[PDB]
Amino acid sequence: SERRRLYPPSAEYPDLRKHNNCMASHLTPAVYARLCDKTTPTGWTLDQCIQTGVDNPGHPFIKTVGMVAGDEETYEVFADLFDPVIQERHNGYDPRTMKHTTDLDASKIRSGYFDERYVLSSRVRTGRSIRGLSLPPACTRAERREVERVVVDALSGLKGDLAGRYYRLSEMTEAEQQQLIDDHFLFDKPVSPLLTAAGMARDWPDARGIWHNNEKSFLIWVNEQDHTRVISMEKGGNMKRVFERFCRGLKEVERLIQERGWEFMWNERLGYILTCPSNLGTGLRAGVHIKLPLLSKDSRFPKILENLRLQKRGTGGVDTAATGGVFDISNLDRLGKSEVELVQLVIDGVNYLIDCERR
Amino acid sequence: SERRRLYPPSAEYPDLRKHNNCMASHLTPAVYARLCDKTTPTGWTLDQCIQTGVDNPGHPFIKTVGMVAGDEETYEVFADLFDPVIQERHNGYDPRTMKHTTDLDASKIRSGYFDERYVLSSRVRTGRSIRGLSLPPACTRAERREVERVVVDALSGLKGDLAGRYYRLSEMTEAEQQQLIDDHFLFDKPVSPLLTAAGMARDWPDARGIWHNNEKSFLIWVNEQDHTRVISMEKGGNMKRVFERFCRGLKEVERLIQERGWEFMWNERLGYILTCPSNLGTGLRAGVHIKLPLLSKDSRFPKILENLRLQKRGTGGVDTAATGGVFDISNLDRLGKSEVELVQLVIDGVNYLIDCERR
Amino acid sequence: SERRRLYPPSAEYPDLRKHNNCMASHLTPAVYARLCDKTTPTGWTLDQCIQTGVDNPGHPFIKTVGMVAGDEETYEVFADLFDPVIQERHNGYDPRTMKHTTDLDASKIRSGYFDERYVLSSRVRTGRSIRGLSLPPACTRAERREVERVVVDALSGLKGDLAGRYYRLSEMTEAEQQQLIDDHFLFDKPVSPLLTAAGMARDWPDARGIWHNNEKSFLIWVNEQDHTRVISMEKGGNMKRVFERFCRGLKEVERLIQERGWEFMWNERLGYILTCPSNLGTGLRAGVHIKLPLLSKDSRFPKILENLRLQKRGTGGVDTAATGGVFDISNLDRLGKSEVELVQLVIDGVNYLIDCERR
Amino acid sequence: SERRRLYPPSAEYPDLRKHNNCMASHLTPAVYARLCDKTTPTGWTLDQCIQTGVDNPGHPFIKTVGMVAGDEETYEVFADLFDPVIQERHNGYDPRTMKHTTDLDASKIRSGYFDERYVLSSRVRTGRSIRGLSLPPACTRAERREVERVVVDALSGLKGDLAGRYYRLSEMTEAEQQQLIDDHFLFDKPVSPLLTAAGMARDWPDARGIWHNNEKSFLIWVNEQDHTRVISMEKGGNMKRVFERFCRGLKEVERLIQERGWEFMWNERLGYILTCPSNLGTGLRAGVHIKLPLLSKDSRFPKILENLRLQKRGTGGVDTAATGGVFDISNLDRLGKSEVELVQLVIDGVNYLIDCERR
Amino acid sequence: SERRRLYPPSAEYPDLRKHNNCMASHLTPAVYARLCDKTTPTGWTLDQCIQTGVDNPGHPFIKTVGMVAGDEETYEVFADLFDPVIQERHNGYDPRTMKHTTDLDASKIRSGYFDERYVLSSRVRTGRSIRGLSLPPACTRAERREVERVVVDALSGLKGDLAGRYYRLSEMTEAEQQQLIDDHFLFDKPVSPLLTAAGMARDWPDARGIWHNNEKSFLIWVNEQDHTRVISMEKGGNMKRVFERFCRGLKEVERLIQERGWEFMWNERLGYILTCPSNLGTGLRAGVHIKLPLLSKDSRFPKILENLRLQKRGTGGVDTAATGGVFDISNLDRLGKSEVELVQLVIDGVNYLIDCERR
Ligand SMILES: Nc1ncnc2c1ncn2[C@@H]1O[C@H](COP(=O)(O)OP(=O)(O)O)[C@@H](O)[C@H]1O
Ligand SMILES: Nc1ncnc2c1ncn2[C@@H]1O[C@H](COP(=O)(O)OP(=O)(O)O)[C@@H](O)[C@H]1O
Ligand SMILES: Nc1ncnc2c1ncn2[C@@H]1O[C@H](COP(=O)(O)OP(=O)(O)O)[C@@H](O)[C@H]1O
Ligand SMILES: Nc1ncnc2c1ncn2[C@@H]1O[C@H](COP(=O)(O)OP(=O)(O)O)[C@@H](O)[C@H]1O
Ligand SMILES: Nc1ncnc2c1ncn2[C@@H]1O[C@H](COP(=O)(O)OP(=O)(O)O)[C@@H](O)[C@H]1O
Ligand SMILES: CN(CC(=O)O)C(=N)N
Ligand SMILES: CN(CC(=O)O)C(=N)N
Ligand SMILES: CN(CC(=O)O)C(=N)N
Ligand SMILES: CN(CC(=O)O)C(=N)N
Ligand SMILES: CN(CC(=O)O)C(=N)N
Ligand SMILES: [Mg+2]
Ligand SMILES: [Mg+2]
Ligand SMILES: [Mg+2]
Ligand SMILES: [Mg+2]
Ligand SMILES: [Mg+2]
Repeated sequence: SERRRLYPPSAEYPDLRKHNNCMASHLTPAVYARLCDKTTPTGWTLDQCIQTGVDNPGHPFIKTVGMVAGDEETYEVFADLFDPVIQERHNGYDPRTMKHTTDLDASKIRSGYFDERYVLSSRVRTGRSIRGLSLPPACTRAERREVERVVVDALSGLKGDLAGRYYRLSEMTEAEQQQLIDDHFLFDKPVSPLLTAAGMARDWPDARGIWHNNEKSFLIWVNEQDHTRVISMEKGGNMKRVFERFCRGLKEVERLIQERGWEFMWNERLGYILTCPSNLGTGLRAGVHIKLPLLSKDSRFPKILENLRLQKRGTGGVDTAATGGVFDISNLDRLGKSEVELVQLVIDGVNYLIDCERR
Repeated sequence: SERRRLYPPSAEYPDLRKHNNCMASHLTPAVYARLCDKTTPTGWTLDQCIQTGVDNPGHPFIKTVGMVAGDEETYEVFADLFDPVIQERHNGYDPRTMKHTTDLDASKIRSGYFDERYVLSSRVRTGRSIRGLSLPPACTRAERREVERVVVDALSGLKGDLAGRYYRLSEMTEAEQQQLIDDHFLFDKPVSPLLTAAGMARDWPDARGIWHNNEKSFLIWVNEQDHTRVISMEKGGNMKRVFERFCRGLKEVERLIQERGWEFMWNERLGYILTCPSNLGTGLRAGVHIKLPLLSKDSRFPKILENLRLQKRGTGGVDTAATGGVFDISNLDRLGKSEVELVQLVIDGVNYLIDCERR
Repeated sequence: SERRRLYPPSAEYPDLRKHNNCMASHLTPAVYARLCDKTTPTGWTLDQCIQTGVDNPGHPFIKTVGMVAGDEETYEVFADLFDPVIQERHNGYDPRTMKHTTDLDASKIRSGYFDERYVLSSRVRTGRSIRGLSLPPACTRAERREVERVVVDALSGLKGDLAGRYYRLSEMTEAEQQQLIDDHFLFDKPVSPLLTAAGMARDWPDARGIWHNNEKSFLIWVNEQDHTRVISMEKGGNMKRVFERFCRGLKEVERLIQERGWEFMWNERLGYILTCPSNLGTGLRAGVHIKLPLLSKDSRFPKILENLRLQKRGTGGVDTAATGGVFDISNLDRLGKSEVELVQLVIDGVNYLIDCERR
Repeated sequence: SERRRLYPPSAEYPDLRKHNNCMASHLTPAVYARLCDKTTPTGWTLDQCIQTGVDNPGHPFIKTVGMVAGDEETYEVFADLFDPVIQERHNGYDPRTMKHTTDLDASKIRSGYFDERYVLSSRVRTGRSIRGLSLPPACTRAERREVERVVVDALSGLKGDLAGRYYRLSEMTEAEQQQLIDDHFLFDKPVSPLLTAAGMARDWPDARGIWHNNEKSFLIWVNEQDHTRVISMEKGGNMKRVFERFCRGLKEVERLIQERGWEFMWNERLGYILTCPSNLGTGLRAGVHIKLPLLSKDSRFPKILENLRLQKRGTGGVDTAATGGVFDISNLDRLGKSEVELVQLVIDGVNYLIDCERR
Repeated sequence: SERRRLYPPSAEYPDLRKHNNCMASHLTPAVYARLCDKTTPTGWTLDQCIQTGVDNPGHPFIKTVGMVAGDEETYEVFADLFDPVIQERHNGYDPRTMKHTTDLDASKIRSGYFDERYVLSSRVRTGRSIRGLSLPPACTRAERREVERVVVDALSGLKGDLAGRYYRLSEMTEAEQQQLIDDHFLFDKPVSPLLTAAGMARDWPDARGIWHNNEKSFLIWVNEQDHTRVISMEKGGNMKRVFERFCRGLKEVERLIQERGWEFMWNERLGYILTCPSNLGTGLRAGVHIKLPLLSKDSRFPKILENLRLQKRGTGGVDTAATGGVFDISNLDRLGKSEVELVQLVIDGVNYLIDCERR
C-alpha cells in the first residue's frame, strides 16, 4: 500500500565534511530536505544540481561553485540553495533583491591598448543559452541537435568580416582539432572530473562544433560547455578592437537568432542564464595572457589579484598550471556589473599590473 | 517515461516575416510560448486561433485581423494576444480598461435620408451568437444543428411585417440561391482562403440557411460566418426606415430567443461576442452602395475614407473590386461606439461624400 | 457533475445523402458511433478523417476516397471504417487478410519503350512518409520542419547523375515556380477544396520545396501533399530508363535516410503508409501523356480504361480537363501489386491503347 | 494542451556510426523507438542503459558491452535490447531460451596446481548484488549506504581463517590505499571513461571500502563497481586452494546475509544479476598472472586465446597494457557454464599455455 | 520527485530468529517482499496480519498461529502466506485444493453421554462473522456497533427455550461480570498479549456483550474476539443434548439473521471465515472439563493427546494452567471435517481417555 515509507532526506544527505566547494559551504540538512522532492518541469532534481560539487572536494587551481543548472527553471525551483551560492560567488550580490543591467556598447571603452611586450594576447568571451532547450548538463541528444541547428542556421546569415563557416567536430580530424587547441581556438574534449561529473560530456562529440570567421578573430563554440560561447581573439594588446568586434558580432548573432523566433534565455534578476553559476550575469570573461618574466617578479601576487578581482589561471586552460610565468589573468565576477564596466575593470587591472612590474 | 521532451515553443513559431495580418504584427515568441499550452474548456488552442492569419499574408482589398475565436472563453483564455489586436483593429479602444455600451434605439436617429440618385441601396447588418454553443470556426455538426433549431424556432414566432419562413440551403436550388446572391440577399458558398483556412466552411451546406420576411427587407443568415446575421435592406436611401426595422426586428428576435431559455453571448468589456475580432462590440456594419460616376470624381479617396472611418469594398462583397464606380462604403469600427452612434456617423460621412461630389 | 450528458453520436452524424465519396458509401451510423470517442495517440479523431469527404460530395473528374490519415496509427485505430474503403478503392484487396509485397527492381522490366510520336512524356512517381512524424493533414509546423530537415540532409548525400540542390518554395520567385509548374516539374499551391478541406494547405509555403537533379529527371517534392514524392521524368517514351532511374534513386534515398536513424513508415498489411488511402501500398503512379489526335479516335474510352485499370486525367493535373486530346493516362491501383508489376501493366495498357489507335 | 508533440524517437537516436561497442552493433532505430518510453519501476530508462556505450566508441585493450543495468528489472524491462547483446557477449547463449546452473563446490576440482615458475599469482573473483537495492550505476546515496551496512554487518559474523575487519575508504590514507592497490588488493578510484560515463563514480569515496581477512587471502570490495566483489588471492599457482577458500567464504557470506532477511539478486534465466552484462551468470573471473619471458615466446597469441576462451589483460588492471611479458590471463565467459566448469577450463587453458611455452 | 526510493522490503523484514509462532516458521523474505505492497480493499496490510505473531515468540501453554485476518479478502489477498499456515495448523488440509463441507445435524450423533463422575461439564462452541463488516482486529467503532445491532435485533426474534435478553458489558457491574466469568459464562477483558497485540481490545468494552437464554445453556458472545460466538453449555456429561441445543439455536440464529438481509461470511474453500486461522472451517470447539484425580493418572499424556487430535488447556481459559487435575480437553482441528464428525471424534476421544483412567 501507500503505508510504505521513503528513505528520510537525511539518509541521502551527502558526506561533505572534507569537501571545499562553495556548494558544501552552503548545503545544510534543512535545505536539502526542503528541496529533496521538488523538481523543474523537465525533471531536474536537486541531487543532479549538486552532484558535481559532491564528487569533487575542490579544484587544484581555483575555488569552484560545485553545482550546475539543468534549465532556466532550476534557478527558481532550487533558488533556496542557489541564491546564497550566487551571492558568495559574485562578491556581495544578492540575486533576489537587486537587478542586473547589461550594456554591450564598446563606444564607451577607454584606452583599451596594452603594452604588447607584456600581454601577448587579447581575448573576450561570453555565452548564450537558447530558451526552450535544456542546458548541456541535462540536455538530451535531440535538444542538443536542435540547439546546433538553430545556431548554425542563424550564424549562416552573418556577413562581412564576421563571415565564415561552421566546422562540426565529427568532421574535423584529430590533427586539425589538436592544432586549433594548441592555437587557443578550439575546445578540448571534456576529461576534467568537474565537467564529466556534471554530465556535460555525454554523447561526445555529437552535435558540437566551432564556427570561426576567416581570420579566426571571432569564434563560436557550439555545445561544448554552454549552448553558445562567443569569443573574440587577437594576438596582441588592443583590447578595444577585439572587444568592439566581440560586441558587434554578439549583436548580429542575437538579431539573426531572434529572426527565426528563438530567444536567448534571460531574466532581470540574473541576466543571461548559463550552466555554471560562476558565469551568471554577463558571462563575460575578458582577459589576456601575460609575458612571463615581466610579471614573474611578483611576491604578494594572490593578495593583489583578490584586491583587483582578477583570476589567475594557466596559459592552456583553467585546468592547467602557469609555467614560465605566462599567467592567464582574467576577471572574476560576471554578474551585477555590466560588460563595459567589467572590461574597463580588466583594462585598469592589467595596466596596474604592468605598472607594478618594476623590473 | 516522462523524461521525453516536447518540441520547444520556438520550434513551432510561425514564419510570419512576409505576412501582413494584424496578427503577425503582434505575435511575438514570448506570447506564443506563453499561450502554447493553454486552451479553452472546449479544446480551442492558440494555433487554431492564428491559423487563418498564418495562412494568409494579407487580403488584396482591405487589411485583415488574422485570427478567429472558437467560443466565448477564447477572448479571455487567449486575451494576451487578442487584446492588442482588438485595440489596433478598433482605433484606440483598450478591451481590458474601458467598457462597451450598446443602444439599439432608432428614435434618436437624425436625418437618415440620402440622395437616392447617389446611394441606390441602404442596408444595416449585425450578428449574434448563442451562449453554450461553439462558434462557427470550431462548432461541430451537432452544435451547428442546435444553433439552427434554436434560431428557427425562435424566429418562427415573429409576427407582422417581420413575418416569413426559413429556407434551408439544402432545399434551395442552384438557380434560386444564385438569384438571391445576385440580388444581394443570400450569402455565397465560402471559397475565399480567409474563410476556408479558419474552418468556417466545414460540412457545407449542412445546417445553414436564410430567413427573410415577405418583402425581404429583413433577413437572417443562419450558420454562414456567424451564428446569426440580422440584415435590414431597402433599395433606396432612407437609412432611417431600414435601421428602424433592423432594431425592431433585433429586439423581437432577442425576446423570442430568451423566451426559450437561451441567451446571446455577451460581456461588458466586449459586447456581443463574434468570431472575427473585426466584428466585436456591436457587429453593426451599416452602409450603402453608391452611384458610380457621381463619386467616381475622387482624387484622395483613401485619405478621406480613413479620416471618416469608412471602409470601401466592392458592390458584390468584400472579396470583390469596385467597377464602374459603385463603391460599397460602410463603417469600419464596431466596438466602443454604440449602434445609434455608428449609424449617425455613417449618415454624416456619406452625406459629406455626397457634398464633396462637386461635379 | 458528471451527470451531464453528451450529444449522442447520431446528433453528429454527417448528412451524406447527396455526397458520392467512397467514404459516404461506407460510413454507417453504427461505425460512426463506434469510433466517435476513439483517437490516435497524437489526437487524430474520426471526424478529422472524414471531414474532407464530408465537405466534397464528389470530384468533377474522378471518383475520390473522401478520407485522409493523420499518422500511422490512424489506419489501425480507425480501421473499422478504412478497411472497407481500401478494399473498394483497390479492386478486391482486403487490407486485413492478405499481405503486400514491394519489389523495386527494374531489371525485370520488359520492353519499356513507347512510340514517341504518341506518348510524348514518360513519368513515374511515388511517396514516402517518415516514421514518428505526423502526416501533412495533421502535422504541426515543427513536425513539418523536422521532415524537411531530415529529407534535405539525407538527400544532400546523393552523388552522380542523381545530384542536385534543394530549392525551398520560400526562396523561389513567382515566375520561377510558375515556369516549373508549366514545365510539369513543380507542384501548385493547394487551392482545390479536396486538399484545403483536409488541412494540407496550412502554413503554406512554409517548410515545403523541391529537390531536382541537374537534368531535372529526378525530383523530390517535400511537404506538398505527402512527406516525400519521388518523381522520375523524361520527355519521351522510354519508360524503362525513367523507371530505372526512379528505383535507383529511391534505393539511394532510403539508404541515406536510414543512415541517420530514421525509417520510412511501413507495415506488411499496407506497405508504405501515405495520407490519401488511394496511394496506399506502393504509392506508384507510373503513367504517360499521350498525343492528342492519335488517341482522340476513341468511342468507348471509359469502358476500355476501366477494363485496363487505367486512370484518365488531364495534362496539367488531376484537377484539370483533357483538351486537344492529350490524356494523362496512368495506373489506378497502388496496393496489392508490386511496383514492377504495376509498371509492366501500364506498359502493356498503353501499348494496347496505341495498337487500338487504328487511324 | 496535450496537442503538443514530443521529439520523435529518431530525433534522439544516437550517432553510433564510428562506435564499436557491442551495444552499437545491436541498437537499431526500431528497438530504440520501442523502448524509448518504457522504464523500470525505479526510473531507469533505456538512454541511461546505453549512455556508457554511446560515450565510448571502444576500449583500447578489449571489446566491451556498452550498457549497464540499473536494477534487476532492467534485464526484463529492456530485454529486447539486452538479450541479443548477452547472447553475443557470452558465445552462443540465448538468455531467453536456456537456463543457468550455478555450482560452487570445489570438491570436484582436479589438478589445480600450476608451475609456480610461470604463474606467480592465483586469484578468483565474483560479485553479488542485494535485492531491493539499486545497482551502483543508478543507486542513490542512501541505497549505497544501506548496501554497505548490510554487507558489513553480515560479514562481521565470519569466523576462523576467514576473519578480519572492514576498512572504509573514507578512513584509509592515500599511502595505505596506494600500497594496497600496488599490492593488487584494493581497487582504484574510477577514472576510466567507461566507468565514469556509466555513473559508477558518483559520491566517491562515500560508502565504499574493503574487508580483507588477516592474511588478505579473502577480500570483499564494497561499492566500487558492484554491490559485492568476493576475491580470493594467493601469490602462487595453487588454484585449488584459493578456489576452495573462495567458495567456502562465498557460502558463509551468503548464509550470514540471508540470516538478516536479505537475499542476493538472482533469476534462473540469468543467475546472479550484476551491472555490466559481461559479468552476468556466475560473475566468476578465475585467472592468473604469468611469468613474462616464458610466455613472451608467442606468435599467434590472440588466435589461441580466442580458441581457449581466455581474456588477456595487463598486470595492473584491464585498463593497462602488458609490459615485460606478464599477461593477466583470465576466463572470458561467465554465464551459462558453472563456476567449477569455468575454473576447470581456466586450469586446462593455462596448463596448455605452459605446455606451449616450448622455450 | 518520484526519484525518491522506498525502504527495501528486507529493511522491514521482522526479526523472527527466536520466535516460535507458526507464522515465523513460514514467513520468508520472498513472501514478505511479494505481499509488502498489497492490501485488502479495506486497507488491511500484511504487516498488520503478522504483527501479533511478531510480538509474541510463543505462548506458554499451546502452539499458536501468529496472524489474524482483517476481513474476508485477507484470506485471498494474502493467501500466499496464509495457505501454508492453514495447512500446517489443520493437519494435512490444503486450503487451495480441497473443499470444506459443514453439517450441523445432531440427529446423526451417537452415544453422546459421558461418565458424569469424570467429565463434570459439557460445552460446544463456534463463531460467525457478518459479511460486509470488518473483523474485530480491524473493525472500526461504527462497524462494531453495526455488528452488535445486527446480532441483537436478529437474536431478539428467538422463541422457546432459546429465549432471553442481551446484556451489554457497558451495563453489567464488575461483580456481575466477575460472577459470570467464574461461572464460565462470560468472557474476560482482553489482557493477554496475544490478543492486545492483534488489536482486538480497542475501545473496550464498547459495543460488546452477552446474550444468554434463561437457563444460560445457550450463550452468544458479541464482539469479544469474533463477531459471534455461539456456545451451548450444560454442567454434566450429556454432550448429545448440549450439541443438539447448540445446532438448533445456530440454525435459528442463521435464519433470523438472513431475514434482515445480512449473511454470514463463508466460502467453499474455507467455510465460515473467522479471525484467527485456528478457528477457520467450522469454528467448532466441542470439549469438556475433566475430574482431576481420575485423569491425574497419566504418564504419556501429550503423546496420546496428539494421537487423538485433542487440545489440553486449563479450567479457566487457554491462558491458564491446569491445577488439581481438571484438564479442559477439547478438539484441535476445526477445518476440513464437519461439525458432526468433530463432535463424534471428541466423544470417542474422551471416552477413550476415561477407559484409560485405569485407577
Ligand atoms: N587570453 C587568452 N588568450 C589566448 N587563449 C586563451 C585566453 N583565454 C583562454 N584561452 C584559451 O581557451 C581555452 C580554455 O579556456 P578556459 O581557460 O577554459 O576559459 P573559458 O572557460 O572562458 O573558455 C584554452 O585552449 C586557452 O588557450
Ligand atoms: N449596401 C448594400 N447594398 C446591397 N447589398 C449589400 C450591401 N452591403 C452588402 N451587401 C451584400 O452583402 C453580401 C456580402 O457583403 P459583405 O461585404 O460580406 O458584408 P458583410 O461582411 O457585412 O456581410 C454581398 O452579396 C452584397 O450584395
Ligand atoms: N505523365 C506526366 N508527364 C508530365 N507531367 C506530369 C505527368 N503526370 C503528372 N504530371 C505533372 O504533375 C503535376 C500534377 O500531377 P498530378 O496529376 O497531381 O499527379 P500526382 O498526384 O501523381 O502528382 C502537373 O503539373 C503535371 O504537369
Ligand atoms: N590474477 C591476478 N593476480 C593478482 N592481481 C590481480 C589479478 N587479477 C586482477 N588483479 C588485480 O585487480 C585489480 C583490477 O582488476 P581487474 O583487471 O579490474 O579485474 P576485475 O574486473 O575482475 O576486478 C588490479 O589492481 C590487479 O592488480
Ligand atoms: N468445557 C467447559 N466447561 C466450562 N467452561 C468452559 C469450558 N470450555 C471453556 N469454558 C469457558 O470458556 C472461557 C474461555 O475459554 P477458551 O479457552 O477461550 O475457549 P474458547 O477459545 O473456545 O472460548 C473460560 O472462562 C471457561 O470457563
Ligand atoms: C571552471 N568552472 C567554473 C566553476 O565551476 O567555478 C566550471 N564550471 N567548469
Ligand atoms: C472580412 N473579414 C473581416 C476580417 O477578418 O478582418 C473576415 N473575418 N472574413
Ligand atoms: C486526388 N486525390 C486522390 C483521392 O483522394 O482519391 C487526393 N487525395 N487529392
Ligand atoms: C571492463 N568492463 C566489462 C565490459 O564492460 O565489457 C566494465 N564493465 N568496466
Ligand atoms: C488462542 N488463540 C488461537 C491461536 O491463535 O492459535 C487465539 N487466536 N487467541
Ligand atoms: Mg573554458
Ligand atoms: Mg460577410
Ligand atoms: Mg499530384
Ligand atoms: Mg576490476
Ligand atoms: Mg476464547
